[PDB]
Amino acid sequence: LQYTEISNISSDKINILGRTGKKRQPLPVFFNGGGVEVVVTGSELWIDLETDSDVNEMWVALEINGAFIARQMLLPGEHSLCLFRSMEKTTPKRVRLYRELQAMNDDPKVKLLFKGFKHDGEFQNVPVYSRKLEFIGDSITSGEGSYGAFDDVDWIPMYMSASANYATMTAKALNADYHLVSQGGWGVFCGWDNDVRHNLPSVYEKVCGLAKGEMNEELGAQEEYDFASWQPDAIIVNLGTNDVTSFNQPEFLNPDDGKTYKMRTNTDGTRNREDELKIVSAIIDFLTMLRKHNPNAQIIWSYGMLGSDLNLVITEGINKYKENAGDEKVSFFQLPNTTMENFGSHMAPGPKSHQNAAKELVDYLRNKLGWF
Amino acid sequence: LQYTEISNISSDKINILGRTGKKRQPLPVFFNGGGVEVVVTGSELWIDLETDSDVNEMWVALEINGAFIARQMLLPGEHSLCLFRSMEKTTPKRVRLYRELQAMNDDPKVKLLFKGFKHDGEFQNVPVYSRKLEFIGDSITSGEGSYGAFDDVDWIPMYMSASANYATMTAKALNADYHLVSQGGWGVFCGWDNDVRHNLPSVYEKVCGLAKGEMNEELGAQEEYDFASWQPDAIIVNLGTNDVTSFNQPEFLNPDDGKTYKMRTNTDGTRNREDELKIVSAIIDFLTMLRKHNPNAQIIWSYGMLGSDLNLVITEGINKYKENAGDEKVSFFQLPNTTMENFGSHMAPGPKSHQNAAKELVDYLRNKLGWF
Amino acid sequence: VLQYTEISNISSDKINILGRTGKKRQPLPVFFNGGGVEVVVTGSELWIDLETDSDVNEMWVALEINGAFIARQMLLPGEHSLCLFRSMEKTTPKRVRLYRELQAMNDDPKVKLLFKGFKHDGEFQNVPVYSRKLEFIGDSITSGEGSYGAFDDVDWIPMYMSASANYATMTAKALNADYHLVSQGGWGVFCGWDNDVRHNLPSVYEKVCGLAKGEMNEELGAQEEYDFASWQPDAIIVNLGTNDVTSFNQPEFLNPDDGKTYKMRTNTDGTRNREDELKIVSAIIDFLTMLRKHNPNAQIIWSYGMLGSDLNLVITEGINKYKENAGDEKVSFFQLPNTTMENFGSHMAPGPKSHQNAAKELVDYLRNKLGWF
Amino acid sequence: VLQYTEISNISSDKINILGRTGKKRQPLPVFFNGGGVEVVVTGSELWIDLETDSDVNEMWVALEINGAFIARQMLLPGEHSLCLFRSMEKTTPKRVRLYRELQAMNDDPKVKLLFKGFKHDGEFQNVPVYSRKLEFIGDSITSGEGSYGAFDDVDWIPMYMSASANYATMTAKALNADYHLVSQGGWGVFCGWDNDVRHNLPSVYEKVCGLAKGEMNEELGAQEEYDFASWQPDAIIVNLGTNDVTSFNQPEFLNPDDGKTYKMRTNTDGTRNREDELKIVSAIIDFLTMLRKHNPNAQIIWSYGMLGSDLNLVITEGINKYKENAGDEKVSFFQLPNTTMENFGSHMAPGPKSHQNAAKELVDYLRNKLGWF
Ligand SMILES: [Cl-]
Repeated sequence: LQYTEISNISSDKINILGRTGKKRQPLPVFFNGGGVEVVVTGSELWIDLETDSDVNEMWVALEINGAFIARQMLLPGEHSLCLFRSMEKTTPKRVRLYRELQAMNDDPKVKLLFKGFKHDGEFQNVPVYSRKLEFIGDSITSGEGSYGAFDDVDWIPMYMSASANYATMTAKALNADYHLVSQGGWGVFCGWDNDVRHNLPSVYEKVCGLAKGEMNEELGAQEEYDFASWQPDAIIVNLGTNDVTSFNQPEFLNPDDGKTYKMRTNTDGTRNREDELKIVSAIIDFLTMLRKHNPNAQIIWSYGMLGSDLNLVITEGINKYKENAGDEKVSFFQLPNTTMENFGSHMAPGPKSHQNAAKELVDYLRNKLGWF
Repeated sequence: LQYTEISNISSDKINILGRTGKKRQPLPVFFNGGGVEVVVTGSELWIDLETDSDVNEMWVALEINGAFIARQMLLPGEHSLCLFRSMEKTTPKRVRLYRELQAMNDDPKVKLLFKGFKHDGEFQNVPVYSRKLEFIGDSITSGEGSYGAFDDVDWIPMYMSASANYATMTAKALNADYHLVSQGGWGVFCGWDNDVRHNLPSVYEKVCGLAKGEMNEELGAQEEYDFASWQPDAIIVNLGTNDVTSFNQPEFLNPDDGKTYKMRTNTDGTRNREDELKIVSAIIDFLTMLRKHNPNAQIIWSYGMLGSDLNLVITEGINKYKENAGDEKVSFFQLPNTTMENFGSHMAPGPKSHQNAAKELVDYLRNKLGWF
Repeated sequence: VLQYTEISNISSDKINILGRTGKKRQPLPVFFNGGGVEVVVTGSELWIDLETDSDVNEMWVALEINGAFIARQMLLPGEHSLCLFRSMEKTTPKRVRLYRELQAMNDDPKVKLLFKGFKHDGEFQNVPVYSRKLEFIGDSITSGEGSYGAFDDVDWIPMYMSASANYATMTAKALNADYHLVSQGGWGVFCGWDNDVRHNLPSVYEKVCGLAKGEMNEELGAQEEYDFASWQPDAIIVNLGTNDVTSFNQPEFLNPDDGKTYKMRTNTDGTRNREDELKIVSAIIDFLTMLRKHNPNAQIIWSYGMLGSDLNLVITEGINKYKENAGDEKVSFFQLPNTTMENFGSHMAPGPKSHQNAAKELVDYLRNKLGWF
Repeated sequence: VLQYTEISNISSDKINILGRTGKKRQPLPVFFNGGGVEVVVTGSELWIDLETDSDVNEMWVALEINGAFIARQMLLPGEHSLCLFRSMEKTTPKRVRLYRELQAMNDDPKVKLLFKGFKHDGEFQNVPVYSRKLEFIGDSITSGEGSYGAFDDVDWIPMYMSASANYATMTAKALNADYHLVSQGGWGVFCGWDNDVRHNLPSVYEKVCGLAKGEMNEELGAQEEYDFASWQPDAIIVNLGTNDVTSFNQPEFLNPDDGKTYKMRTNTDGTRNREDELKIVSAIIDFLTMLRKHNPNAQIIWSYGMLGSDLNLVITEGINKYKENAGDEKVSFFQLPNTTMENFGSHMAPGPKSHQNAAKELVDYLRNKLGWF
């Protein structure tokens, strides 16, 4: 078995999935859905990697020739994972290994690093994905609930995935490279619990803004992301579910400034209009940010897998943004709602809901981008 | 066989479906989906009715105990249609006979009048539908393309229906009374061919604004509708498809004022903003009209079965209206797009597309109105 | 104005007659469910002139244009001119299929449907040539009894029967095949559901329409022997056995024709009397012999299971014993999917979804069996 | 501190052992695909200590928590401590099922999987009592070969086989039933797909695990006769015949054990040699006798058709001949739905959707046959 470091595979012979920064060796795998794809001959292939964690252990999934093969947790330390063995030596196999767990904002210990491969065969040219999609979202885009029984409720890694996920289903159907940028419970303006700090726009611009602390800083997570190096055809923004929820949740005491925050509902039962306007402003500002870093991308706000109540607030944001900016490449697309037969665990979208949403999103993108 | 005129069946023993005016005997059936439901014992039931037409003949459909049984054309004259025969005399049968064809704005001859029933059994109490839904739309709500082969293109009655139609599927699922108000090719502001006269708001307030001419005037179609007599829980507005289309269609020379009308697109390929604003205004004005006549209804703009490109212009209208009016009972719900496997005739939604849209709309209404 | 063309004056190239026909050409008697005509015509307008008669059991028909369901209606006794299409674009051809929704009625000597001619402003064009041909033999499932109507409906009347929503015509359509339907609700391979030994399909198989009886039907030519040589199917689908199974759990039957009572017995533990099972086995062997005699080259396929699969072993016993003796390598068994609680129509019979499921599995089978990809 | 509890030290009411077991209790050998253990435990954390060995064909396991698929992975030789869950809410019980994905391997004396015990901070609670019991006997279909992997994949290796995506475990799960899987890819009721006459399921049925050979397996207790009285199924599902039919189209086999060549012959007209069919018929009769001997009360259901139905008449001939000769009223035939082009997995075998479809039909059948509504 030859050993080849990940950074010593020429670009035509590896697809790196997910946002990368300056660190090439070993390769930090920052986001859910991030990882590597290679095409190799030979009988045997191993990946050498390193992980660390405490409460939230790492999970990875494996696909060979586009088909789901394996999924498992990895506990802290050095690992040598066998990706395949005893295979016919002359046949090339396409191998994709990716992270199942989202980046963890409040967990500075959790990491996954790819070092290299042990192999008896040769690396071949990988498929080239000219089509690129970025997905920005909350627990739905982290695939929380995509595994696990209906009544399971523990907030732990085994229930989250990129392997059963509307975003990766969509990218696969369209033969597209994809980036996932997501955080469970977070909104465009505030988290479901009224936590104003927990908004996606605040972490969007760094390599991985959701990877904090000195270790992640050494990994290059807190540097500004090189947007010019990876420009998506479309940016799918699945946010708002948590912003809606906050209106019905208790006030949040912010330990960083001592102030309390609450999205208010009137004695009328209706949402406080000033508070809706905070979401609208957050949407205008985030769309501005997205456009600044992605000059040519079609921005598509795609929302509805867990209710559609923020439809009008979202489109108010898009409309006000596009008028002021003269931006003709921002759209709204409603995703299908998760029904009783289609829930996974955590009262979240199950695999069938993810599938339903992907079918509709793929149809929309085929027509919008002319990807027939 | 006893004869009972339609107006001589007590209200607890008949459900009249669709908008009615001053004329009660015989009963004019102005709209698609309009007609009657009774429940009768006996071996045999006939309905006596009158129809007239020229180019566009009448079509009706029959359902017994909720199940589709028959569909046929009716040519001009008096008819006696046998609804059932040779049945067990003691068992009650629920019988629903309704019009498959939309009102025809440009056809003053077409009509359908229900006179009475011939029956050996007795009329029983009918189901009571406290739930009420109004649907306002274009050819989709007229069910154009719901029947016929994929490649059929002739613009004739046989391809239209209430029998295979998302609106009636939705009402049936929710145990609701329904009214359909629809016209193929028409928009909220203009027809697909830029015909500014062809807008639904212009015909909304009359008993049947789309039934014009001397004969229809005698039927009471051009009198103002008594909205207080039938107040819906929700109003589903499926308009905009034809408004978007007009942007890519040649100018329209209006014979009523000699002026030409054209929804313009820039050399940019983008829609003329001033013309978009005309649609926004028409939407604001129409929502005002809807609220005036329906003070308590949840108004739900439901659009997307044939593309969703007007999503933002529609929601701009809804948002500006609701801000100025202080109206908290207006919503937007995007319907699923018709995909290649789901077209009917005329490149319009087939039965499967209607089914998919109904599934999503029913789910939406259950949550919105608390109809679990 | 519209031209009038008598049905018998349309050249064989410009009309497809669906279903078994006999000596009578003008007017054309339509004997069986799924029977009728297909033409392809230009013009704006098309009518069919026909005659029907009936008493308790009124005629039903259904109309398909360019392969799509359009209409379905009752027809009461007398002369009719039915408008099939109107106000259409004159230059474009339309394929028009009008067929009978109601089975032949064994006990009813009055019910009939006769096609006389077409009124048309356009021209008849050449019709599809169906080299593929399928015969379906069965009971109420093949009569599509329950394919229309609500779950709780029980009245044994015509409106609930169809060829328009029917696994057999679904199968024929998917495969681009001409089809013949020969069916009778409640009948078995050996006896009816009610133990009536007279109500068996093989007994009526050989005549033009053995199920059309009495003097009126005799003059229409129904009781003459059918000319099997004129229409040879690639496969014969035999959906029988459901009623034979049921008879074991039904009261004895007094036969008014011989005064004998007949009863398929169950043993005290609840299983079928073996000797009575053997009677069904014999009936199957004999029917397979009859089928092979009139159809020397057809693939015979016993297709059963839409309302339970309990007779599986008895059916295959009949097929195996028949085949071993005859050296017939063109007889097969294929199990159809059972109707589940979500897929019943009226009369607790297969609804449209069950018919669809069965047709899907049957179409797959036939493609592989016959080389019809 | 996590408690360690040896598997043999858990009271029988607090553990469900899935799959055939023999004399060896500590550690527990898991012989068959679908075999493993189920416990219900509180606590934040659970590990299983196990040992595996293998050469060419490495072990695969799958994990389900509260009836839901969670994980699947290979296991290379040695002792392992596999964490089944962690960081969970301490007071809530979790049902945990860990089972073997890989079939018994007839020609591989090294491959094994032994369960040693659990590490746990919580307590074992009483497990579900499965009164319902189903045995499945079959070939690669019952081994779930092709249930994972891409369409064009052909390598005959463990990663493509499963009990996690398998019509048998799907059926058992839907019916709240304990299950035993006894299967071997390529094997028939009479001979292997390659005419190998030694490769037949009946020859390995009677031992604890006849497919676990060699000294290592002999020590694990695999070659002792199975204690059938200790686990009596309500029904035995026999999915065999696919490889028997295939052999007719395959080259002759030189048997290295006796020096003779074996060939199921096909006639020049293209049909199967009858004498050779009769060998399958006899094999079926003998096997049903074997099944009845060790399972005097079980409903035996031959369930066949996921990869073609060409042997159905030969199978039912075997069943009918057995049934009449023995007076056995509790043997049935049920045809499973064929895998279509959209539903293939790897190896041109049934993919997950086909397994699902087959389970749907089989579950309906079993609900009706056994009264499990
Ligand atoms: Cl259609």
